[PDB]
Amino acid sequence: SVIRHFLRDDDLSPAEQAEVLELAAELKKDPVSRRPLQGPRGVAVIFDKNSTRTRFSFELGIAQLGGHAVVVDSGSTQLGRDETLQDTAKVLSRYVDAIVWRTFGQERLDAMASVATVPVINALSDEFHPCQVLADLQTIAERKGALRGLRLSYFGDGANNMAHSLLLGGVTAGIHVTVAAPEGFLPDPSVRAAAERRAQDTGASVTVTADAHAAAAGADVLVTDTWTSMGQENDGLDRVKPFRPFQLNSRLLALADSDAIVLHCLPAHRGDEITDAVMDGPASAVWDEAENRLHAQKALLVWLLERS
Amino acid sequence: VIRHFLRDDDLSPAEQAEVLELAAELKKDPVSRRPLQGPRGVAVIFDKNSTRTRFSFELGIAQLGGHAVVVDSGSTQLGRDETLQDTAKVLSRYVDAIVWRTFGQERLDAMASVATVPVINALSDEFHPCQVLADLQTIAERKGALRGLRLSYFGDGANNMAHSLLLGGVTAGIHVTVAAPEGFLPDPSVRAAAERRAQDTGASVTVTADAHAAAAGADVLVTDTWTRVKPFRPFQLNSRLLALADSDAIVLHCLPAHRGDEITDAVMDGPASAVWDEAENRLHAQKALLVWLLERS
Amino acid sequence: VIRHFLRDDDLSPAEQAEVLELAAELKKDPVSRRPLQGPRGVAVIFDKNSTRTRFSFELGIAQLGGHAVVVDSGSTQLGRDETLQDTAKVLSRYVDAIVWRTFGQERLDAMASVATVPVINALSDEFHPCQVLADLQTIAERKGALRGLRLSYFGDGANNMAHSLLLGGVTAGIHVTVAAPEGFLPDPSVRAAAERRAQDTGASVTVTADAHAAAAGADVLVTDTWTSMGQENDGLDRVKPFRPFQLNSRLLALADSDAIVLHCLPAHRGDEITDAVMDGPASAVWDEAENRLHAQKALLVWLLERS
Ligand SMILES: Cc1sc(N)nc1-c1ccccc1
Ligand SMILES: Cc1sc(N)nc1-c1ccccc1
Repeated sequence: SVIRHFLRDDDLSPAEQAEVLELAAELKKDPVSRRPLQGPRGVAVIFDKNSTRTRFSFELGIAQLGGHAVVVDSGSTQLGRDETLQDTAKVLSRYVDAIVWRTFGQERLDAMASVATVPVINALSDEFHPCQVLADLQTIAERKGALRGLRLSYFGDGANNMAHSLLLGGVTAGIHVTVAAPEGFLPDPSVRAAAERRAQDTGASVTVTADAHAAAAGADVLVTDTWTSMGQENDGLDRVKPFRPFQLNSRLLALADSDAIVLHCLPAHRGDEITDAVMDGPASAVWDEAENRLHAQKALLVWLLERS
Repeated sequence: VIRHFLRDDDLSPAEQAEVLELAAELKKDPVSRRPLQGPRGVAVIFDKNSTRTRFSFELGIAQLGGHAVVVDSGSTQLGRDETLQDTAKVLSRYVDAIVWRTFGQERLDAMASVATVPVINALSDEFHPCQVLADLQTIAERKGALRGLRLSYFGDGANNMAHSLLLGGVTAGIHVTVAAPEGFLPDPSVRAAAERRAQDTGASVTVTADAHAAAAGADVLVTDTWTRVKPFRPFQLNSRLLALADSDAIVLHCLPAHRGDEITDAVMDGPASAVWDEAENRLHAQKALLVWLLERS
Repeated sequence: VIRHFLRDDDLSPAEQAEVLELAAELKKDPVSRRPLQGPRGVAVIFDKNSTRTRFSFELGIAQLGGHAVVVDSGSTQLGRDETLQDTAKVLSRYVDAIVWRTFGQERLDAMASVATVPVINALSDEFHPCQVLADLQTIAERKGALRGLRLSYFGDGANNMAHSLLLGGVTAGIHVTVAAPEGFLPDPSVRAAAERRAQDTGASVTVTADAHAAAAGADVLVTDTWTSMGQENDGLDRVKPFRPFQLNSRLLALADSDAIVLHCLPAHRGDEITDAVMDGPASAVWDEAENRLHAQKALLVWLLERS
């Protein structure tokens, strides 16, 4: 079999993504019913930059599949410094059945996947956050049923990993995705083109706008994220002024559908991209969304392992 | 309805007796209780590393069938990247209990007010309640009933072990004496809570600078590292002091020991020392506490 | 009697063969042995981190049914805050074995003098005995019986791999040659221990600066990095002395036509070994890396049974 990897949301076809999301719902109901890693077999969970929350969901999820996660955090020498990335991948492939990697540039993930003989999963990268969006789609389906035809709007920095993955993963599910962002902070053109092509196959659409009011109107799902990642704190820009009109606050939420829900990948900077009232309010699904990282990532691993 | 264990008096006398009985049962049959089978997760978070505390909690959770997710001090501090309240809400979706080594008590209180799973103080600035459960297990297995015994702690009477031996000790019915120099005495709120609890159990609280009188007739003698050190040398737990205790007295020390400061080679390697059994019982007593908290939450 | 594994000759020739046979059995059936079911604990302690060593031990212990408790250098170094003997006595109450990566051999000896459970040297300044068990497992599966094979090691002849290939090699009956420049030769105590063990096994010890001669007719060619991190500030040019000992295609061509090449990794390609050799048909480095898992599990099973 071809080894399957999951480095970006569109690595799954629409039918494959539906299979993974249905498995996520099954695993939420019966969390120890799938044991492909019984043994235990190993899975590498490697952090070029620590993310303690990604650590909880993957370490526990792997264990609930019967496996043993070997967790490497940024205390270790960064992968590729002491030894070529290719050499490390060949050794890892002798010890583990899958490699979960949080890293920076997408080309590093691509390189690992080209040489490893086990599935490689992007746990979080500069360009994409596909496991978060699987958990988001699971959360939306829990609350609203069929995903096809829903309207989702994302607000804030339109070129970050969540904007890119909501575009790609959302249209793969048949969701009409809107990115509301200031000029200068718009989605990468190759990601946007990929999302537009995928939307053709599912009946979805891609919209990019600077009009936050228009993006909120009629939306079923509103999403935001922090405006600035750690790498961007020294980029020289004022990263508050451009985004203030895109804050997810009660006024924005009241423009959406009466049954709209609110998502946010965490961590949240309350008072910047989202207000306490919205985050702690009845439309917020952020805590269920965080829980579903555990279930959606287990489903993905089960699915990749059985295909590889 | 969620029970937490942040200080020794969080357990009533009757509840503490239940936990210590369970600790004895688990020492005999260490994999007979599997409330975390699955595995279910337990968070084990250190704001400052304590390797001894990691071993005992991590293995204990595994022997309950669970998986400990261990976060060492290297990682960004809990509460730096998001509110402790938001962290507690997310942790409560991934794990069945939160074991936390932090500094100030108000951080523990903040986590426990929000988390919907039990929170356990692994070790803090003000209290070390899990160590005192292990100490009480050790005393019981060597002397039987705890009620009425005399325990004396020597040295820094302001630290977490002095506070927890006062509260946990009087909760078990033990007459507790802290022997300490004048600048290093128990916190007055802790001392008062121990005096009140002592009225329920028949116990008592004494604080003195007279190490000789603290040692005379003691059944259990305890010390701890002293951290500038001249004030503690008269409270050194040495052979002279131990010679004053009741026959078959036992010496405890939470470790690590600095041999030649707070305790001598002769006392620590001698026949009264129960320091190695004490260390082993961190594993059993902490497992018992988790089983008990999980059942009531 | 508690059995420890601090240096390669801690096993007799017969005992080493038992461990290597077990390593082959565990490679075939990796979860058939569960001496640590429970789980029981095993301490895995790193005075200096080695992520690649952690993976093999942590997974191997789990596949024996146990739980590895890992301590790395972010914690207070063992010995600083209490005696090593006190720490050994407490660890012995929590775990069934102690795996330790540390520096001088006296530290390992101190731990093992008091521990009531097996102590295993995961990697130290003087020896790397678990790696050589994995090397011997690899040689055996590529060449068959070990007795009488000719193995040559190239590079820094005073490092942990040279010492362990000497001791573990002659324990298996292998004729071991160390090819190294003057000033970088095996420790005399280690060389003498290997010479004495070789008399029991029919093996031999050779130390030479003639890299050509060491490669000629060799069945196994081995190298390692020329510098450990603790040596970077030692004041020596640690490149020019070792260039003649590079494991390159010209050197490999001198060996037996069926020769294999070993390297404990990570490799610095272009220094001690070239891409052509690393990636060519004689290289066994990836199987070697895998066999760390199996050989270490076999060692643990064997020590636990005897302790
Ligand atoms: C994933 C990482 S990161 C590092 N310093 N080493 C490794 C590694 C792990 C297993 C095998 C080889 C290298
Ligand atoms: C292995 C290490 S490292 C450190 N600072 N303490 C310990 C330790 C662990 C368990 C018991 C006693 C000490």
